Amino acid sequence: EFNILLATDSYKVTHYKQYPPNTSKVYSYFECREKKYEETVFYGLQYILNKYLKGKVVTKEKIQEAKDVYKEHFQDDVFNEKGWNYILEKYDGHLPIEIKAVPEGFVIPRGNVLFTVENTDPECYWLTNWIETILVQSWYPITVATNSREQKKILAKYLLETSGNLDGLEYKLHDFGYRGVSSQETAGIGASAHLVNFKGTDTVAGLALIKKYYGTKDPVPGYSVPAAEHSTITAWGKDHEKDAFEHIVTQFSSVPVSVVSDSYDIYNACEKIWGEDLRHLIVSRSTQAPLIIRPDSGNPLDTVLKVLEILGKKFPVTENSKGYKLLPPYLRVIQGDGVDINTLQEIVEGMKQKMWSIENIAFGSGGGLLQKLTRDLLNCSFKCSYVVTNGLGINVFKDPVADPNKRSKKGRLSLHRTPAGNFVTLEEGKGDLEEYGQDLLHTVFKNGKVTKSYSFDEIRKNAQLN
Amino acid sequence: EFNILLATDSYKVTHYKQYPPNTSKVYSYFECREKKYEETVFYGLQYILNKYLKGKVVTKEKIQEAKDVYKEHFQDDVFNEKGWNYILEKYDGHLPIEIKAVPEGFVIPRGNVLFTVENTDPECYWLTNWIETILVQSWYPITVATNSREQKKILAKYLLETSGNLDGLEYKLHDFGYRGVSSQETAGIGASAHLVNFKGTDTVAGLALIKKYYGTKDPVPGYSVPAAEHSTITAWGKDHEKDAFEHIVTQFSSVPVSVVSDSYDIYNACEKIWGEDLRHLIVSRSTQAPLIIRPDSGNPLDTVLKVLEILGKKFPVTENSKGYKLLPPYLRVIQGDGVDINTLQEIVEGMKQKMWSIENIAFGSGGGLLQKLTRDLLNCSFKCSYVVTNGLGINVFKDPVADPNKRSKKGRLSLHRTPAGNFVTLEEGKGDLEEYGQDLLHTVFKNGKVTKSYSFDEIRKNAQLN
Ligand SMILES: O=P(O)(O)OC[C@H]1O[C@H](OP(=O)(O)OP(=O)(O)O)[C@H](O)[C@@H]1O
Ligand SMILES: O=P(O)(O)OC[C@H]1O[C@H](OP(=O)(O)OP(=O)(O)O)[C@H](O)[C@@H]1O
Repeated sequence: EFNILLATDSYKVTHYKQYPPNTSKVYSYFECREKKYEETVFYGLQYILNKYLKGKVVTKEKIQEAKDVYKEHFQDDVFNEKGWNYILEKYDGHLPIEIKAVPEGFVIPRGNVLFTVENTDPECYWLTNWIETILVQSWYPITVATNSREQKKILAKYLLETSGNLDGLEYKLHDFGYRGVSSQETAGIGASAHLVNFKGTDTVAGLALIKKYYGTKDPVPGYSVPAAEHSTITAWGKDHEKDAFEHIVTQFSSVPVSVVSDSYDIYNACEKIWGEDLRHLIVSRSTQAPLIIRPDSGNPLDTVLKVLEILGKKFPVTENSKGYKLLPPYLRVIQGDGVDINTLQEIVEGMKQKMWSIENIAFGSGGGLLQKLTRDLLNCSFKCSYVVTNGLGINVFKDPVADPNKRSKKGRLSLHRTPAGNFVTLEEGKGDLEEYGQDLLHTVFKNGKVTKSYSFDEIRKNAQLN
Repeated sequence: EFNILLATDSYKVTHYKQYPPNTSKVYSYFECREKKYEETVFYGLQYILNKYLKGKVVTKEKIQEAKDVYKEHFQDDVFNEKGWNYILEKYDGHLPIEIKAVPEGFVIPRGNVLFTVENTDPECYWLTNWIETILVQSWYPITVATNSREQKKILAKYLLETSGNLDGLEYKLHDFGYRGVSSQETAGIGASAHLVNFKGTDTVAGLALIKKYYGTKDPVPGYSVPAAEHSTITAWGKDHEKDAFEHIVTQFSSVPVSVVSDSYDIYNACEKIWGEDLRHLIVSRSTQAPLIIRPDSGNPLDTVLKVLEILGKKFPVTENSKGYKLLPPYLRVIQGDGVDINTLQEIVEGMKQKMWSIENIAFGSGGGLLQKLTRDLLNCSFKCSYVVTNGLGINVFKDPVADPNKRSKKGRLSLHRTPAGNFVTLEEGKGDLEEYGQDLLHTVFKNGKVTKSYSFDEIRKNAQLN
């Protein structure tokens, strides 16, 4: 069972002895500090609130467990047993904390407050930053959701330019990241963050998380199709790639099927096997059930172009109203190797220059989508901005001399729409002047209860492209 | 409840209809493919076997749950209900799988078999590659352990050169990665992997994982010390940094204490506050209770060197037996900002050139230690190498034309010691010839049971530096 007393950075166990005496309030905030990612999707907090923070999170046994561990960990009894016991006795183990957050799915420019944390009981001044560690981990679903949306922007731009519409955009970037992430829990979190923007996923874990923590009107938030891997092709033996190909497309004749084609020779597979030997099984396919040829090696741009070049000469290629080449509806290509935001841009641009419609191509991304991201990409940061000491509120901040970018905000914070319809974070409690509209930060957690939640449908709506 | 039927890549649900008819055996292996990072620490499989793979992992409820999810996920009844029911009825939900692996903590050159997977029942040919996704996630603890060890190699080289010994090496790289990782589960896995090489950690989750899945003779595998953060300094107010400093060091006067000193001006804090105003509280401290000054901004190397020069002028610096400058034992520095394998090397080399002993410095790493790593850093891959179809064993492999590095191994595999005492992976069942010694892989999993285990003490011993 999870223990919140053991879910913090070790040194935070010693911080209750470090704050100024007579401190009754610690007030902190999360932002993606200003530095290619000018706006961020806020997503993932509701998961953390429900799974880890809500209800009775302190028990008699959990306090003793923590006390025993930290005694050995520090070689000293520094642990605040008395502080945690107070929470157990007075609030039945419910956290006297208030969390206010911008609605999930909201797209917010960098350098704005996204959520705030404060203690609601003066005895628990130390608790605000105790939970920094668990809350800051929201950086990940935020960053995955943001990076995924930015890739959608690129896909949208090129799809619209090369085809004149956005049909099937929500299926142009497929999550292949399950094996390439660091854990089962990460897989589910990351997969769900991608599903804010897209509907194609192989990371099943993401579906259960959305169902449990967010909810959607549809039975499932994400979908997939039958697909081959190298084991299902190579198990037939090198001399029998054609038989493997034939068997798989015949098995999945009435649904879309993706078939990895680079086991031995991708260019041979497209020209000779797909383009000649088994052509008759491809041209007879439905528009609802295309063959999706999947290269999986070589230079991503060069390989996609060569594959399209080969297929264009073996199958009846048309030219759409924008003047771009289009494969027949029963045949498509998915690039699922070496795909990240940079190579995605590189491929669609190379395709456009060679006059190929983005209709022809879909993308798959694993590590690039769910793993090759850090807390530093969006400068995700949690800092104390306000304390009450001796009954007086003081605006607090860091401002390192050698890095002005690390300067933090002062005082009590609020988020507002500007008259031109942008966003502004007001500092030093200036939001109380009512010069702007309503504070966009809403109480989502208070004293052990989740007070406002959003469905996954609402989140998708909020995170739409312009 | 974790459901193994929902813990695979979506397309693997469709693979039982893709293998050649009358396939009785699927045999696959894991390696870190060849072409820094020339050898890998094998760590983390035991965790996966115990948490996810062992015992009764199939129930009737879990089969129905998966059936209903995949029905909506594929918009089709492609899920292998009968295959999974067979396992439940015949084996009481235990996986008919055998896994052979190198001992954990073992240091193996790239391009060698690390573990193999095969089905023990002909009916369950499809199960071998079903569990690929779960098992491939071992890339992460392997990569953390390996990258951590490579950093220890760098630290050892410079500590030995500047001081003449390796005292306290195991405390020179501290885990700060809790908030910087993608999930709670990743935090535990990654922290445990770092603890294979070092003993300092702030990521508490790592302790419980080790004690549950590996075990150590000591009460805890990892330790920490009291330390300040920006909130516990800045809360005092801009004009009261000295008061913050004084309070914290006097509260923790008998243990080591780390104090972040860059809230407003790092060079002012070192020269005027530590070096003048509070010098009397530093020079009185025990050798077992040093002040550890923590810069946290600016250029990592330039800041460390400037901090050291400042302290050198305010404090009684000595010269060690190797001719390098050494701060008094009550005074140390920790650089915990922007630390990864590359910048660690830069700092210790830069220190050496300015004649500063590595005794003076410790490092902390967060994202660089536990997050900024991917599956392709060590080329971690899981591939089928051998199948039995129509009673005949067939050597299986991929060899893509445009990437010869992606070529996989053929047939039944075994790991051996060479006459010169190195490692060799023999292919095509050639290990049966016994021209080398016995196969060095052990059966670690068979038919739902963990059959071989290693304590965390064994692993640490296996993974030590030469
Ligand atoms: O973007 P990524 O994180 O790489 O994930 C996508 C890739 O992962 C799989 O490769 P596989 O597991 O066979 O690894 P390998 O290609 O390195 O052998 C799959 O064949 C995709 O090409
Ligand atoms: O190696 P990393 O992943 O950066 O983690 C380590 C850093 O994290 C903490 O800063 P904080 O959480 O305040 O982040 P910030 O300095 O970017 O605000 C700490 O002060 C370290 O500098």
